[PDB]
Amino acid sequence: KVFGRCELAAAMKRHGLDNYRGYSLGNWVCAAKFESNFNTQATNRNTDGSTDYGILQINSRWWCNDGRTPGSRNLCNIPCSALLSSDITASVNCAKKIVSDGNGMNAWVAWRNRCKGTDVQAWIRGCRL
Ligand SMILES: [Cl-]
Ligand SMILES: [Cl-]
Ligand SMILES: [Cl-]
Repeated sequence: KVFGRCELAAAMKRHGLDNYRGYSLGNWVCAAKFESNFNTQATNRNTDGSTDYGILQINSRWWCNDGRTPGSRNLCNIPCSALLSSDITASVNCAKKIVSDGNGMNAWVAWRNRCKGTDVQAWIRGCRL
């Protein structure tokens, strides 16, 4: 599924991401945009051999099990394939564990480089939330 800008803002708001650990909704929509371009089916292989899955590109090294990331952890206790679904529940719930692990949204390389220090509120502007 490819989400529209506001459709995803509402999906994430409904799932309790708005101001989760102090990260406003704008931050989450911005990260989703530059990580996946709002496509739940996005996959990217890292150089180490792990793969990033879905709308927030959760890494198979730490967070999910894809059966081919050797010696890796599964800290969200989920099949990586559960993060490609048009239902963003697994991605959101696992995202909540990632952002709580001490480094906040600095976990997301695209957020840190393209969303941090910008007017993220613009990513929800004109949405009925
Ligand atoms: Cl915001
Ligand atoms: Cl990366
Ligand atoms: Cl980046």
